[PDB]
Amino acid sequence: TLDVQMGRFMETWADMMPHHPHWVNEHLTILQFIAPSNPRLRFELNPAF
Amino acid sequence: SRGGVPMLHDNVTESLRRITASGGRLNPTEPLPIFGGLRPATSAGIARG
Repeated sequence: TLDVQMGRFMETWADMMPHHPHWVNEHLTILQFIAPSNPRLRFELNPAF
Repeated sequence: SRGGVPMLHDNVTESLRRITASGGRLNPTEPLPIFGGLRPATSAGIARG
């Protein structure tokens, strides 16, 4: 309906998340996604897909 | 290389060479054994500096 599975909503967003943020990257100037050797890039890809 | 003393905070400065070593070619390791002369992995052969 929207009162229960609801806001007790975060709890079962802790079968879940405190590992902070990976492509979370959205704030600085030109370089911590254009320098040389990193875990999270094999994803944000194509002009297809 | 070694010589220091133990242990009542770790895994977040574990967020500090897993979150430190910045701005150039190649960056380091996770699990921490002890006490050696330390020949390891593969790096690079020569074009500028």
